[PDB]
Formats: sequence, C-alpha cells, structure tokens
Amino acid sequence: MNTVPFTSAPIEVTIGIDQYSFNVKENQPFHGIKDIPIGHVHVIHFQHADNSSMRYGYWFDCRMGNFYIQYDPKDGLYKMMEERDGAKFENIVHNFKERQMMVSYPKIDEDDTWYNLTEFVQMDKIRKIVRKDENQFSYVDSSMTTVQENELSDPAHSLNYTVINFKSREAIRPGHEMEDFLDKSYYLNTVMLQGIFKNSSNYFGELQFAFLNAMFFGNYGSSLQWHAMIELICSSATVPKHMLDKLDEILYYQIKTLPEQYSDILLNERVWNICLYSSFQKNSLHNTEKIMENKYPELL
Amino acid sequence: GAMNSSNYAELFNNDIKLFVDDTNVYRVTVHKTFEGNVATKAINGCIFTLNPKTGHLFLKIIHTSVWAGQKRLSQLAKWKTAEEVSALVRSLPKEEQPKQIIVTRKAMLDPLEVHMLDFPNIAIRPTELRLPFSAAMSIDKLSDVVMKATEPQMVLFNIYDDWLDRISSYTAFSRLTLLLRALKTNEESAKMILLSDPTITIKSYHLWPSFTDEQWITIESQMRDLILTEYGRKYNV
Ligand SMILES: O=C(O)C1=Cc2ccccc2OC1
Repeated sequence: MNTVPFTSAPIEVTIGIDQYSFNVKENQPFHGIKDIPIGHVHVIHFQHADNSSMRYGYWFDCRMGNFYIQYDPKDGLYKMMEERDGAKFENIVHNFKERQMMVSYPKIDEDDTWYNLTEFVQMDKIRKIVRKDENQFSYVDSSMTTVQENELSDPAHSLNYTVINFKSREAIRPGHEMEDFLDKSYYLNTVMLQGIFKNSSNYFGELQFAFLNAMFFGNYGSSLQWHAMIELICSSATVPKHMLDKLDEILYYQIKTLPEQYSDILLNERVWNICLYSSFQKNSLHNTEKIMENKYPELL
Repeated sequence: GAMNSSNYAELFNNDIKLFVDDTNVYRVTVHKTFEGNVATKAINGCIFTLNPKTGHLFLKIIHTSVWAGQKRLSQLAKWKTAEEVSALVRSLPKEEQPKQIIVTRKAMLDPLEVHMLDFPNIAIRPTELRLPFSAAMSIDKLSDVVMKATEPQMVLFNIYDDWLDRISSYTAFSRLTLLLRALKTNEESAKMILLSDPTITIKSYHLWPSFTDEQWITIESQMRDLILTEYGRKYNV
C-alpha cells in the first residue's frame, strides 16, 4: 500500500484517484491518500471548485518512486513532486497516516474495474506520449492538443499519440486505393501492429490511455484518438481473433465506467453506429453492443 | 469549402479548376428476363471533366468491359471515376494541373481525395450549385463517340465551340448550363429549338449551331421559356 501525501490543501478542489473522487474544502486539514493497492499505473487529478476550467492531473507508477503533492500559489495548481529521500518519505508517511489526516483508497475486493481499464496502460509508454523526461510522472490536462491536431502549437506540451489518418499515404497503398480505404486491414496489421506498435498489447495500451484521458480530463484530442483506434479495428476485415475478443471486454468496461450524463460529449454517434451495426466486426462486439444498447440507446 | 453563388464569379478567375461529374459513368438498360425477373445490361459511359474558364472538356469514355466480373458497380464507379481523374491530373504538365477539383456529387469526395493523395495542394470540394452535366449525353456528338467506343478512350472537346472569341467565360458557362438544363428538362423540345432552322449549321469541329449574337439571344429566351413552361406543368402553376 503506497501513499500520496499532500503538503496542504489551500484551495477547494475535487480530487480524483483512479476512478474515484472526493471533495476537499479550502484550507481543510487534508494531507493525502493512503492505502493505494500498488499498481502498475495510477492517476491523481484535480478540478478546482472556484474554476472548473482546466482539469489536470498526473499519471504515476508507485513502484517508480515516492510521490507527493504540493500546491504552488504562484502557478496556482497542485503539483506532483518526487521525494528521492526514502527515509524522509517513510518518516512522513508512517506518521501523518497515524494522525488520522488523510483518506483511504477505498477499493472493494470484488472490484477489478481500475485494472480492467488500465490492463494495457504502462508508464513507460505514457512517458513516450507525454514527453517530460526529467520527471517519472506525467502531467495531462483538459487543454493539451495532440501532435495530430497540431498538424491541422507548443510541442513540449503536446500529447504524442500515434497519428492515425484514414486518408493519408500511410494508410493507403498506391494501387490499392479502394481496397485499403474500404478494408483497413493493411493499415491495422502491417503498418500499425507490425510496424509501429509491435504488438496488440501496446495498441490496446494507447487506446486505454486515450479513453481515460478523455474521461478524466475531458481532453478532446484524446477522445478523437480513442475513437480512431476503435474504428481502425472495426473497419478491418482481417483482425487476429485474440484482439477481437479482447476488444469487446476493453470497450465494455469503458462504457460501463462512463458517467451517464457525459454521453453527449464523450461518444461519437458515427463511430459507434458504424462499429456496432455496419462494420466488418459488428458481430464481434457482443457485450459492448449489449451494454451500449441497454445504457445509451439514444446515441444509436 | 463548398461552392455556390456567393463566389460564382471565382469559377472564372485564374486558378485552374475542373468540374467532375460522374452521373454517366455507370449506365444501364433495364429489361425483363425469360424467367420473369428484371436484368440490367451496361452500356458505355463517360466521365465529364470540364474547365469552366476555357471550355476544355476531358471526356473519358468508360467501356462496358471495365465492369466485367465486378460487384457493387455503383460503388466501383465512384472509385473508377476517381482513378481516371487522378490519372488525368498526373498526365498534365504541372502548370496545367488544377488547383481545385469540384465534384458535382458529394459521394465522389472520399474516392477522389484518396486517389489524389499525391497532390496535397489540390483542393477537392463539393458544390451547392445544381448543375445539369448529367444531360451531357443529350449532346449528339458526345453521345455518338461514347456509344461507338470499343475500348477505353479519352476524347477532348471545347464545349464552348468558338464562343470565347465573342463572350466571356462567365457568359459561356451560363449559356452552357442553360442549354443543358433545357436538355435535361425537355430534351426533344430543346433539340428542336436548336435544330429548327436547317440553314444554321453545326461546324464539323463544333457541338452547337453557328448562331449569330442576336440568334443566341433568341435561342436563350426560348430555352428559358421551355424551362419555365415545364416548371408550371409539373407544379400546376
Ligand atoms: O518529503 C516528502 O516527500 C514530503 C513532505 C511532506 C510534508 C508534509 C506532508 C506531506 C509531505 O509530503 C511528503
């Protein structure tokens, strides 16, 4: 069980940790989050009570170091920092918990949700998409644009998602124009899986990361990337069978976790109708189809 | 963006542009089979690609053999149109290649954009203009060369004949669209208007009769009258 201590909570804020969230008042005696089921990945995020503009947060692996949050009154945000002095960190963490000043990571045992959502999400791949090498954790916010968006204006603050463009030379072999546009299998299997991602686990990892960035930060370019990586699979007539079956499970948990009142802004009507009802893989997403109909029939 | 009539004069500025109409690419005759069913037979078609400033028409004849053994022909026809337009562009010297291609049917946008990936600076656009280029096969000499073809073939025409010696490109396009709209609306009567006087002839190297300026005025008013008359008949006005 790792711990995220907070120096102070000077401004009223909604704090998320993985899929959970709680509120903290202005200058409330709040010193952090304890009892965090160590992971392979985690996310702590913020939305200030007095300005719900800019949600922002930090992806982090508890096993990569000891991390804490310190509010910065000049930049006006809660900043993640690393404590290289383990003894000092133990000293704070074995004490403030003893006081009663933090809240417990409230995991239910039956609840495998967070890891069904993050199964293929890794920090080393996260740090390639979010380029800030001097830190072991990765900052994302509501407003960050993707490299792809930027090509259609500060590269340091960009989300370096893999560029997917169905009307590009990368996606379309000369001489196979119609074939490759109607059946994206070449682009999925040779270009993306063999050439760029190397395996379907890395592909699914970026898909999951994009979904979570869209849901937790309302990051629009992340939602675009999520939908594109789904559409590429569904619009391919040839997809390894293990990928198809796993895709239904990945999407199901994402739809399951989506806030019910956020469906107008996190779901693209066109992409989902195509994948569930028209595409090559329409009959390969049985459980996602079943949850999407019973939960969001208005989109379709 | 899409085209229309706010920016209708732009069609005649000095950026080269081409209209592409695909409505006569896949053409069939519908008939009844021995077992009672209904069956289609394809006949030759054509892609209509027009420079509206110069009148240059690149009429690519689509021979029926290109459909042999293919399925989903109405979809394939969009992709075949796109393939031939891209081939045409590639065969033109750089200074003759269009800066814009305007498709008369929005279903052509994706096929053409995909075939035009090598030309990122060529804009592919739809239009909100309703254009009557589907009636191109009412022009006798165009119909004849399409129906007589035994192999894929490109034929070049100036669809304005010699009009640009005397009028502007804007005026010539308006005359062309008026003529074709009349032929689309009431073809037999439109042809009669044009051919009513045998002393006015079509030159071997032209598509339309050699009217004088004053005769074109009269012809244009008879075509307007034809289109208006048919509107009233259709809607009981
Ligand atoms: O050295 C550290 O890592 C910390 C110092 C500190 C002090 C009080 C509350 C939280 C803190 O966060 C951790």
